[PDB]
Amino acid sequence: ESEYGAIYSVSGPVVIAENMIGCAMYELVKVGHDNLVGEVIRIDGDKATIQVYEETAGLTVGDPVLRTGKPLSVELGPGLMETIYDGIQRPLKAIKEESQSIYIPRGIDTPALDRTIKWQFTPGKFQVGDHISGGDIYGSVFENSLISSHKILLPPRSRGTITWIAPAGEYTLDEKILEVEFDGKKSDFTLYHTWPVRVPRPVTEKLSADYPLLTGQRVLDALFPCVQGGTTCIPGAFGCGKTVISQSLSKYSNSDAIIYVGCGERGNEMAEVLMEFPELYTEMSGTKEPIMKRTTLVANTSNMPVAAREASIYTGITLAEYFRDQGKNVSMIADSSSRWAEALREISGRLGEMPADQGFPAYLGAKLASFYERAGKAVALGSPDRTGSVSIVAAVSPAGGDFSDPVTTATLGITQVF
Amino acid sequence: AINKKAVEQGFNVKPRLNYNTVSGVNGPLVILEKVKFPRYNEIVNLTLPDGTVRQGQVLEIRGDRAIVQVFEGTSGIDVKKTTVEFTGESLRIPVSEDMLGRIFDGSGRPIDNGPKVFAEDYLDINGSPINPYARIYPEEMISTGVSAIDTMNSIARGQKIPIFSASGLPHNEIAAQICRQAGLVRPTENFSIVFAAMGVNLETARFFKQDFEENGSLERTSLFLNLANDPTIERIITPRLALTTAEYLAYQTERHVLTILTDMSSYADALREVSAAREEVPGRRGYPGYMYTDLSTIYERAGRVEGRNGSITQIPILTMPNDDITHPIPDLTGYITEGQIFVDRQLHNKGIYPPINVLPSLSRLMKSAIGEGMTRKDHGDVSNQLYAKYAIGKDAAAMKAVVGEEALSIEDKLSLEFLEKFEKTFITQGAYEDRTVFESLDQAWSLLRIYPKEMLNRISPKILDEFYDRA
Amino acid sequence: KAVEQGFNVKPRLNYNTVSGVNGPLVILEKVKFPRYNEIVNLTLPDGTVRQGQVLEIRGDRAIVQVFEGTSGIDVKKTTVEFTGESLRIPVSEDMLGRIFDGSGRPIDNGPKVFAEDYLDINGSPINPYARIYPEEMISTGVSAIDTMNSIARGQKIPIFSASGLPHNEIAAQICRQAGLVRPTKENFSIVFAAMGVNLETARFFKQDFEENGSLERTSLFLNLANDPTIERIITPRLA
Amino acid sequence: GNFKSKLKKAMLSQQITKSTIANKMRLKVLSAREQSLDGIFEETKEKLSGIANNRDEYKPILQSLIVEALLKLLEPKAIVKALERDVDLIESMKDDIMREYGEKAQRAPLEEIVIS
Amino acid sequence: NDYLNKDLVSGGVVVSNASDKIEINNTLEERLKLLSEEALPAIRLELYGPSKTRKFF
Ligand SMILES: Nc1ncnc2c1ncn2[C@@H]1O[C@H](COP(=O)(O)OP(=O)(O)O)[C@@H](O)[C@H]1O
Ligand SMILES: [Mg+2]
Repeated sequence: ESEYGAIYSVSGPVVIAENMIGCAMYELVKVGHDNLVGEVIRIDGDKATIQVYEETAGLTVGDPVLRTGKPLSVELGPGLMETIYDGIQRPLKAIKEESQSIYIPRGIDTPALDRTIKWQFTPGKFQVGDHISGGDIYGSVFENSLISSHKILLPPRSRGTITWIAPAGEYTLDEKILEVEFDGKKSDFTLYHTWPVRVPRPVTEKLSADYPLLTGQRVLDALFPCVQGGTTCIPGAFGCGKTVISQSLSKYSNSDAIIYVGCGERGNEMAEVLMEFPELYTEMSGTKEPIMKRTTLVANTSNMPVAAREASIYTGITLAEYFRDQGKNVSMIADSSSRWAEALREISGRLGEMPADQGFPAYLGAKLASFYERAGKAVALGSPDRTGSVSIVAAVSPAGGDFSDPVTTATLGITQVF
Repeated sequence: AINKKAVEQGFNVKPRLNYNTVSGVNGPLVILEKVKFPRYNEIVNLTLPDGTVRQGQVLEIRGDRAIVQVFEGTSGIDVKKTTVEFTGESLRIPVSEDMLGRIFDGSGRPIDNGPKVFAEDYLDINGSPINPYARIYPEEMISTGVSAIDTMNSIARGQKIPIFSASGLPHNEIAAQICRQAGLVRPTENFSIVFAAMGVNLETARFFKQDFEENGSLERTSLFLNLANDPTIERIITPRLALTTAEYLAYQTERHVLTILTDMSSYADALREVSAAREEVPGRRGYPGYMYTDLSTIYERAGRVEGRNGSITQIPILTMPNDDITHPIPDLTGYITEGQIFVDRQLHNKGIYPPINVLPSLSRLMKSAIGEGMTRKDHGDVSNQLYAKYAIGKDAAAMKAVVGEEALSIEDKLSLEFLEKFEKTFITQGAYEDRTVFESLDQAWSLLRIYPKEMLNRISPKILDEFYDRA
Repeated sequence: KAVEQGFNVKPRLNYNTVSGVNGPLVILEKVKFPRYNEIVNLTLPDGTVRQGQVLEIRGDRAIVQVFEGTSGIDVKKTTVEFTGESLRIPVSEDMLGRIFDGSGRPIDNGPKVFAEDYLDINGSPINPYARIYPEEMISTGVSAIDTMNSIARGQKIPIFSASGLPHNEIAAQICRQAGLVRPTKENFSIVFAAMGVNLETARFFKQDFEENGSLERTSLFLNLANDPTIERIITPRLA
Repeated sequence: GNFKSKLKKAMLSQQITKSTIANKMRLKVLSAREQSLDGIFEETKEKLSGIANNRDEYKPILQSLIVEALLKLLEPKAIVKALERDVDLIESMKDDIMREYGEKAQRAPLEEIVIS
Repeated sequence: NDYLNKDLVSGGVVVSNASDKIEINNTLEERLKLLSEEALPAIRLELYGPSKTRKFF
């Protein structure tokens, strides 16, 4: 009850809720009787403006709004590869079995990672009584033949001495795997942890990227090469090949993992990825194995809730960063970032904010620059020492095919490959 | 079985609140005050002083205030005596298999002089986004009969591919031809046609009705007719009443639906009108900034789904203002849709029919629908080579415009010959001529035989051995 | 001395009367004698402290721009303490050879600055009568500048560039080769502020200062593209 | 050309090592100065604790602090959080605090003081 | 005192707020008019039974 405000206004994706004293900016809330996920983006006395990541049709004035007290976060652990999510880290396959429908039910709460699967956990170099800091690899699970050792990292910003560590065996995600005491208070850690999507995951050191990202395209490899840990943009009109370049890079690049974000783009593009990747094989591990085994998809189709587009992007990069923390070279494909900018523009319009160039919010360029700064080659936070990289490859969809678009102008200012 | 018994809870009476509390009328929009628990996307019935009932959609709710867009207009509505009844639901359409062979207003009211649709269900016209995991990638090629489409812009069943045209071009004839001759390249029956008309002139409606009636497909066609003189805002729901019908026929009745959405440009005009009433920050050339998402909610209602043997193939028809493909309507449509058939005014003036310019055209699902086991193994190479040679011929014609014919190379003259023969033989087809994709790929090789085999650099050497000399 | 007035304790009012948060701005409602341009410290529910600048005052209402962003701020448990001064930076000649945030916090793992003074970051416009007209040419080494666009010591001349263009290399070359055409009888000290730059841009500048031995003469104020945006409004004034 | 570039890189490595050693020495001096200052402040903290533990010498200071805070607030009614050691000492001086605030603020005496 | 039209109303009430600007026409005729439209799919199922061509819902 104390955490329950009431809907006051609803307009498109934007819901203003009243009696919301105690809500924090960019805090996650559950709007309505279906518990639609949303984030607070404005506080005005007791009234909080919320961007809802689901369809708001049918929301009534007076409906309950729960304050979760947490930001938007992703669950990180075994069970991310071969999975397709929806933008707020919901498994679309699961949604399909539970809902038993061809649509995505409104406000459906399903765990990000499968709590039924049992993972073959094997401990690490750390033993009871040792000191463990954030990012330390204290175990490893066998996720699939391609990700043969999914390393269990202590969550960042966690410390203490290992009071208890589980033995080798099969554990579900909810089973306790570690227990660490810091100041007499003992913290229980499992095979997975949550991380906010709007705070980049820490690294020990960001390194200079010097190894090529071999996309398999002669023109890109030869004339305009990208490096592992680099940032690229692909501006073009419709029918130019932004989605085919992205998918070719996903299929054939030398990256150990792929995070493909279908941000505000065709559902059919996600259907063909799901159909084709299981039939394409890679030799990075030394044996033929489907590339789907080392790819994750984050799909927010163009007709899915617009406000979720941003979430999807922030989800994708976070997942990418997570895998970079394991010493892998990840490429995260944002197809398209112009759709995320358009979602921000729509939310800004519903908010009555002063428009910047071409109607976009004045904070768009800063958001893009911050998002692209999350790419790079880095030394993981904990021990043992391991180096990873995140390469962001972003398709830009300039309005009318004109590279004077504000999104293209900001991205070309940010990225290193054009 | 007893699945349909879930229809229960339809036996329930829900009294409705009547509000004599209109506060203002601003164009398409009417403001209601003192509303009790307003519901965001609700549908309301405004009874006017003269007794006629219009419908409106709650666009915004704020405390006790509700903003309603009235589809049939706000002329004749007055702050003083108009009443508004709140139904407590979103706009729904009554759906049954009996909608086929019926003609409805742009708002869904039958205009056959027939009965109301005896509903088998009430479906929310906004529908829901299909789960991307639940989709099937379209790979079954539909033979449209047109060689400009079937050889080079191969349409797959379940594809959403508009026709980009202009005011005077024969896009209606091309769409009617496709509806008349469409069918699988490898069949294993007929398409059910759902036709939505937004702001079309009476001539277009008469033409399409006559063409469906002659072809015998009216018995399985459902028409939603909003005319050029019908309410403008109503056009915002006409494509959703149609698609909601298609989704019912395709995904719940296992039919294969071909959806024609004529003049999406008038839909965009109505969207711009509503945006202007809303006092919104207009987008490029005045259209709303959210027009991309609004169009996506229409175009993305197509394709195939797992475990269901129906499909929806959309063919929106889209008039380009000033023939400009960079206009927001065609530009956004091309970013949302899986290809475009480009009807060209320059080809139309030159007497060619169908005046389809293949260079600005695309079929994003052709790369998967064509090939060895699906069409013939020459198809993808023969289309790529045709595109390359057609572009070279256009360049050579432009060059000839300056330096004259005498200065052209041998390859440029071969490309000019190819250009004329390609446009006046392969592109040109009868308004009632249907060509098999194997007949069109035999016409393509004859054009490609104008050139030495060593100039066909885009056709793989194994395909050029098997099919170049063939004869 | 003047520094002797620093031996004074001035308690601060801690308000806890935040009434709105929209973007960079926090509105605080029941201030007692709000002061224009004053710096305030917002303690968040999490406990982290951020800094803000009073952009406007009206009776008991104050509008504060938070340099580090307003994420995580709520109206209930967020407190705001009013310092009573504007934004002052500590300044010693030991700043040379050091690296700081866009807010002036050391990031070289060294200690805070042992101030010789706290100088308002807004400075004061120089008396136009006290100004000298610059006439000492600086050999930048670059013929396109020295021979056709010759820079005088004391001149303000930016580099109008665009993206994908080598404006960082040109500026580094200028800093590397700059000197008087006719020396008076010493190397420039360098103050480098970076606003919203990449990590590799900052790394390039820092390592090129390493290579030429000019880093001991350099104070860097690095606000990178992953740092708060509003903090860029103070970075160039602190530098 | 490659040889010349690599020799230049070696020279730059040498120079950078020299510069880094110098920078670490400078930071060592600065950190020693900072630690000296921190020791001074730690001794001051210990002395302040000692003075606060002397009740007779601590009472005037506590009254002055309370009156100063009240003069900054200028509220008719106030609350005072204090160490549980001082609650009894503060209770015996509420009237003095009220009168002193009234005179020093040239305003009517403080209406009410709660002790949290 | 504005009694309902007996030719059109067989029972029930029309309730309204004090100012008379918000009404609920809870009459038997109005309730039946509603049921005739929200209950149409159920009536069709009761009368003509399940449809043959519909496989999903
Ligand atoms: N590299 C390529 N090789 C072959 N065909 C391509 C290539 N890129 C694009 N195409 C063709 O053009 C179509 C349009 O490309 P697409 O990736 O959808 O572009 P965009 O994302 O810019 O709209 C593809 O579906 C395919 O038929
Ligand atoms: Mg794309």
